[PDB]
Amino acid sequence: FMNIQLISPIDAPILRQWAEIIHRYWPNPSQIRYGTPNVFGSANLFTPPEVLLLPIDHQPANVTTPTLDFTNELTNWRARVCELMKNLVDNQRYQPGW
Amino acid sequence: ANVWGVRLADSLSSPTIETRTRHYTLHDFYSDLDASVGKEPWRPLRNQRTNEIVAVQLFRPLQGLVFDTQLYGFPGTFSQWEQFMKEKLRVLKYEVLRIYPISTYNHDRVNVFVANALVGAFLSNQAFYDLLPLLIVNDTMISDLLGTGAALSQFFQSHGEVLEVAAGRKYLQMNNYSNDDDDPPLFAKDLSDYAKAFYSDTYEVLDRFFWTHDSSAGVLVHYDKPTNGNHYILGTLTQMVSAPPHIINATDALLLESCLEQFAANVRARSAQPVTRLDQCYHLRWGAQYVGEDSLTYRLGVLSLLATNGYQLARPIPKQLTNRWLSSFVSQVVSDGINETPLWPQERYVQIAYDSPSVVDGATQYGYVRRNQLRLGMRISALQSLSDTPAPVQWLPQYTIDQVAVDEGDAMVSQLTQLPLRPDYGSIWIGEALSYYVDYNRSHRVVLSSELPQLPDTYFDGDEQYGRSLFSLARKVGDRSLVKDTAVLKHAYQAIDPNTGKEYLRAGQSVAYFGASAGHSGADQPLVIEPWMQGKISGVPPPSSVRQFGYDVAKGAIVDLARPFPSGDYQFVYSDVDQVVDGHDDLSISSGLVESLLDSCVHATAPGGSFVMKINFPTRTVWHYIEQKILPNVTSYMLIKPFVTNNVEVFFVAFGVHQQSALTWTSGVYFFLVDHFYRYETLSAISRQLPSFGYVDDGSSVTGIEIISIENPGFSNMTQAARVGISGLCANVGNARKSIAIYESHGARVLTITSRRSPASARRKARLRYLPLIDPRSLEVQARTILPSNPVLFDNINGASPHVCLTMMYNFEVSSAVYDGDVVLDLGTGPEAKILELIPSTSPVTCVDIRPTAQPNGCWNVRTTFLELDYLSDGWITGVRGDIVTCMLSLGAAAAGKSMTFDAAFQQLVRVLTRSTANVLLIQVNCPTDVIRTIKGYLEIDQTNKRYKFPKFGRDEPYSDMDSLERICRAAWPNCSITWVPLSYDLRWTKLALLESTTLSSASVRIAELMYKYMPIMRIDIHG
Amino acid sequence: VLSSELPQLPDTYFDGDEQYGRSLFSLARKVGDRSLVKDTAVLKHAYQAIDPNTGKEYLRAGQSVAYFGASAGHSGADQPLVIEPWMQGKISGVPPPSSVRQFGYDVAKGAIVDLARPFPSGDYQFVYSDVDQVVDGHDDLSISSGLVESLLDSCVHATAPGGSFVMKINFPTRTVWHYIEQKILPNVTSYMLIKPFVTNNVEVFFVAFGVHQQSALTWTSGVYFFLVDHFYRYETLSAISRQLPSFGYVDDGSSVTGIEIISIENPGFSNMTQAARVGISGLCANVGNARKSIAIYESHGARVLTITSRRSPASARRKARLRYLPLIDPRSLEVQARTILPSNPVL
Amino acid sequence: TNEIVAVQLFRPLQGLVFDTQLYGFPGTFSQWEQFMKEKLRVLKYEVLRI
Ligand SMILES: C[S@@+](CC[C@H](N)C(=O)[O-])C[C@H]1O[C@@H](n2cnc3c(N)ncnc32)[C@H](O)[C@@H]1O
Ligand SMILES: C[S@@+](CC[C@H](N)C(=O)[O-])C[C@H]1O[C@@H](n2cnc3c(N)ncnc32)[C@H](O)[C@@H]1O
Ligand SMILES: C[S@@+](CC[C@H](N)C(=O)[O-])C[C@H]1O[C@@H](n2cnc3c(N)ncnc32)[C@H](O)[C@@H]1O
Repeated sequence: FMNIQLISPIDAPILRQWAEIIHRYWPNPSQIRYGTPNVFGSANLFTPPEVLLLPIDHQPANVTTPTLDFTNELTNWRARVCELMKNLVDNQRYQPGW
Repeated sequence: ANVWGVRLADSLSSPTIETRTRHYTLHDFYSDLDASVGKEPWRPLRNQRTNEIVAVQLFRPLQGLVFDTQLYGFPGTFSQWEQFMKEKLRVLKYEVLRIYPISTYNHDRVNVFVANALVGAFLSNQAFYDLLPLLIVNDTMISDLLGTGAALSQFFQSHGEVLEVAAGRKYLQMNNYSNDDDDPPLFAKDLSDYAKAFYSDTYEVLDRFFWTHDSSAGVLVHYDKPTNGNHYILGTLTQMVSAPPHIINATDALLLESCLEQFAANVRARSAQPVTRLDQCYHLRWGAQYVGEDSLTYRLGVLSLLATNGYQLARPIPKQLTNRWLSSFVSQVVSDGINETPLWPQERYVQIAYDSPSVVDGATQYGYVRRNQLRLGMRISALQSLSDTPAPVQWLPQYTIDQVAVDEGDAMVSQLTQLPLRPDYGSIWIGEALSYYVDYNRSHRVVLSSELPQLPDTYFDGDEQYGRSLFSLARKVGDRSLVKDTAVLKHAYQAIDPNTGKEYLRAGQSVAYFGASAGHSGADQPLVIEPWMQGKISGVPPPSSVRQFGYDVAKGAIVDLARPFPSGDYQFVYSDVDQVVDGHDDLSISSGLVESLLDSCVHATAPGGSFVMKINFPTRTVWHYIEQKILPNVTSYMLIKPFVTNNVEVFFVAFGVHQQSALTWTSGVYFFLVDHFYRYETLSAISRQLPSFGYVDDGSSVTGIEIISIENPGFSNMTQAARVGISGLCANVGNARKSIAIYESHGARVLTITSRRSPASARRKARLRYLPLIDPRSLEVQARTILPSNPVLFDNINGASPHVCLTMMYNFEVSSAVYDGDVVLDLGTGPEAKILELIPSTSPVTCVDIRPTAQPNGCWNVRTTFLELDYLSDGWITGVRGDIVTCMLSLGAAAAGKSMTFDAAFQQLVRVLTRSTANVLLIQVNCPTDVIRTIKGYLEIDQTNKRYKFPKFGRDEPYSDMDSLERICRAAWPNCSITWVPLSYDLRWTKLALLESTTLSSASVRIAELMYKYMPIMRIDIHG
Repeated sequence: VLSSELPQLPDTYFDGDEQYGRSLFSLARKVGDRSLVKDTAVLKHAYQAIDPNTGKEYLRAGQSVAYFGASAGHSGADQPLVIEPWMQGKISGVPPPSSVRQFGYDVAKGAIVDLARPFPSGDYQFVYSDVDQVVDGHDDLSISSGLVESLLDSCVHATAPGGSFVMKINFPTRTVWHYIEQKILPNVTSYMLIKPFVTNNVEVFFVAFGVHQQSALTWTSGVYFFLVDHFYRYETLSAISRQLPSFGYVDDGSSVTGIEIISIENPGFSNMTQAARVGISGLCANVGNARKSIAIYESHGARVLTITSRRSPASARRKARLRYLPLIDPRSLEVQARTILPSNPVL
Repeated sequence: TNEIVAVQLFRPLQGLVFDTQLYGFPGTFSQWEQFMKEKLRVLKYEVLRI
């Protein structure tokens, strides 16, 4: 898994491309910068003060009337998972009874 | 040298002239926004092994492609892709021209961030209309984006005098990109987000901003001439996967790509062409508390600092980068090894040394410090990469004054050999068969049959069969029987009869053939029959009809040729039947079978005709039987020898059968048989000392091949051990031809040296006392890639030249003349002394040529003396002590150089040799011995002006006769014993040419003998 | 003449501006193969020599020559490109030799040796050497001159007397002249030193004929005139090359020579205004009667014309001549109703 | 027919003791030897990294 060369595409193309999807499309960490250390100086340690850590990306919104669109890393992740599972179910040798 | 992979020492360079920047205006944006066929804002990248477009590098107007690839939905093929881009950018062009009139907005600068974000939003259909008022800039580029009020966080957002902006997509991936080993690396610049570049105006405000901001992955600065103003770049935590053995993250890939690009730029600096930027290195600024020592980010920071200072890589980089090359470079940089350079990566500022050639301090106000403390001892020059060769090239050594012990070099070469391998053998002897003939004369001598020699008794032994089978397996021919038959017929149709005057054999002959064999990879007959019938030999007339008999016919009949059989009477009959098949491996039954074949071939001859008989094993009983029975019934005869394979078999040809006469054997036939048997003995003694056909070599053989293979990292002065090993190989080789090859083997730059040993080399190794050492400079300069080949034992496939063969003849004469434990002296060796491989080990030498030598001074067991004082002159030979003087292939050269006659040159030589203390002497003289045939293409004489005119060498020399030479010798000494040594018909000189692993010839050794008869060597003993 | 009277290199030779001028001229001068053109020139001027002893000439056919300083890569065969046409007689001012062997650091069909101190080889009747003092010399005139002396020693001892040799000299200094006058000229029948001129540098060739005969030869006033002409030629052409812009420059207007364009628009048939006439006349006063080319084309929905020409120091002198800026007759541009497609500008 | 129907093996690949289904080689000789060259090059990079 750490070395993508050791998965051969002839034997394991599905596992190789799922590994590539994990290596490239997994969500990135970000920060939000809460608080103030002027009064009640920050108790953050091993991090700088006035910062939080978030395991997913965060851009802030620009409007106050929210609607639906399709541009963020979580919907991208769901799209890639559904894309690999449709590449898996389209193959007939893996489910010959269907 | 090196840090962890070798960098190019002894030089460092950097570009000098930097281009002045150009503001990007609206007319330039329109001209880039439409795509001309001459220039367009995308350049295609292509695969190396297939020449297929697999990636696209992007440029200035389309660089805001930060969204996911699914949001755009490009087609996968490059032509459809670029057509789609041209159409959609033309739509965007019409939109922006509908917004802004060109005639009033021609000469105002446009905003780069808004331009890139506008292209990226229009390609993604993400409400680009609120960017159009921000396209024309005012009061600076950055403050409009700071103090703007349009809310769009997909591209930029302000934090108060610090603008952040998501850069993305320097490269673009196509569908056919498949992470192949020749695909170009993209350095993680094809993802959605690899970094977040934070722009501002002052680095103090940037450093105050990064107090509360994290610095986990580490930030990167640029400090030379940034893209759109002074800024930092913070990479995210995404990975690069298109490099197989190890995975690196984003800022690692950015620093690696810019370090390799600066390593590219340091080589191509020519001090007159300008570059767009003096250094592209990043020099990480805050993350060094998180990435520490021996990590890859730290080591690439070290290499980034070295690239900024202006070092060069020891091995050349390609024009287009490949994943294998990138993998090999990073695998070289993560290894063991200390930082040998004094340059250490700092944190406060990027430092440059005192004598670094970079001039980046003058074109930059903030960032660089000329540190006067540390210095770099290497000189300033560019890189000079020599052009590689596919074939291995010859090397010659040059020696030094230092010296070590012999056993140390023997131990080092035993460490460095790859000697247990199987070399390709080659071929001992190439060409057509040599022909040795003798015929009966009435007036020579009558001799008895018991006086003629026979086979040696040690003939069927294991070593003798080994030598004959080795020579027969290594000697390369076409058809043995065809070459033998052409030789015997061309020497058979030369005979004339004493009764009439014409000849014996004529056209329309009605011949018979005995001993026919079918398989010859052609027709099912011997291959001489149809060309001899069609007259293609052109030294023969064609016969009338050919019938073939023997055990293995295909178009004849099978009989037993011993006792008779129903057939006709044939006017000529040729026999090829041997005494090996029917004879049961003993000389008595073999001789009786010879007698029976002679009886049948005499009774089947149709009298008034001729026959040819082959004899494998000529013994005394065979000679006695043929002398008693055949010779009184034969008019005349001849016995000849075609020489293709080393054996004692001869041919017997008799002419004019069934007439009563009196014929015996002659002294010329006796001389021919002695020469034949001694030739067999010498060549068998040579063939029993060679290794086998398909051997592997272990080092114990007296002749063979040996190699070493030691490695050399980049440009480096090689150590003591490598020099000792190569010099020990040179002392083991002894001035044969030496070929080298430099090539990368399994991730290591290594060179090999391939040459051969000889018994003459072992004699030279026995000559010397201390092992001398070579000058390694001629190998240290080499920066090529010399691809090797598989080793062979006999390298010369075209054969030896007749000058070389003549030289080996004179060398055998010298080595036969010189005894053991005797002082000698030579006239005219050259830069190397070949006579050191000729004289024995205990015999001291003092040679002289007009040219300075290359053999080393000192380190010998016995006395050797080298001096250069024009030996033909006078006043030097008084102190010189010697017993025999040798002048080989140099007296005529000195006579031609002085432009004087050969008699006067020889007289001056004998006048200066009268003062010496020698008593025996042999020198090479230019004298016609036989009548002149003026050899075409190798020695064309001048009869009038008496010159030689060698066409292969372009030289000519005077000569005179042996009468005049003997006259001056007897005028010099009254008691001198003049003699003329004959040539070697018995090939006794071939020892030095075969044991030193050289395929000789056939035609060139014929030409070498016929050249030796026109310039022999005389020997003078002044006493007796 | 004495050897001390002959000139040498200027001391301001390895400076930044001098290297800039030489690298600019070498990057801009367009050729085929440098070594091929140099070798054709030196052989055509070498086979014209006649000897004073006999009457024919020095060099003839069937010569058995040697080659020093061989390089492999020339985008052709793996040898210098003069060898096989000179062997086949394609030059047609030369006779062909008998055999050519090639030595040097970068051979492909020869052997690698160090040409400074001797080495095992034969004796060649002619020998042409290029070994240069840049690679092995460590960027100083003392070691360069000593390496010249060592190459002269090796090339004299490897000459097979009664023959000739050709030596190149990159850096002809007083020590080199003194050494060759003391050692080589008493052992040489006659000589010539020539110069093929392809790249702006001070390197010359030395050709000597008839080695290893005792005679008395010195330098002459004609050689002195040739050396003065050579060094002053280098000085003038370097002074010219140090005033040009660089190879791939962008132009900002501060350069004394270069190119400049303007691009003003003209809607249909119209008498152009005062400002366009002033601008085009100012460009004409800045150009100063060089060739001027125009192009009329629609650019982004606007009919526009460009004017492309070049400036010179003579143009700056003419701009310094005059007092008031005169104005052109715009009629020859007002009549034009074509569509003249432009091209990219060249210098 | 002069058709490649079998392959004789030598010293480095002689430990092929498992069943043929466990390996899954392609049937044609050219694709087979190309697959072997690629996968042995991967093994070469692994052992040289060790
Ligand atoms: C003479 S060589 C072949 C030479 C071959 N025909 C050529 O000239 O190219 C060997 C042949 O001699 C034949 N042979 C040997 N002893 C014989 C015998 N006693 N009678 C007849 N044929 C014999 C064998 O049948 C064998 O084919
Ligand atoms: C072709 S070689 C012969 C030596 C060697 N066997 C060879 O074949 O190279 C000619 C040699 O004769 C020497 N020689 C010619 N004339 C000479 C002279 N007058 N005094 C001393 N040596 C001379 C030269 O030094 C040269 O090495
Ligand atoms: C003489 S110049 C260039 C010659 C030019 N390439 C030609 O083909 O005529 C430099 C070349 O000489 C070669 N060379 C051989 N021996 C040399 C030496 N002792 N000193 C300097 N260069 C030497 C180097 O390998 C280098 O490629």
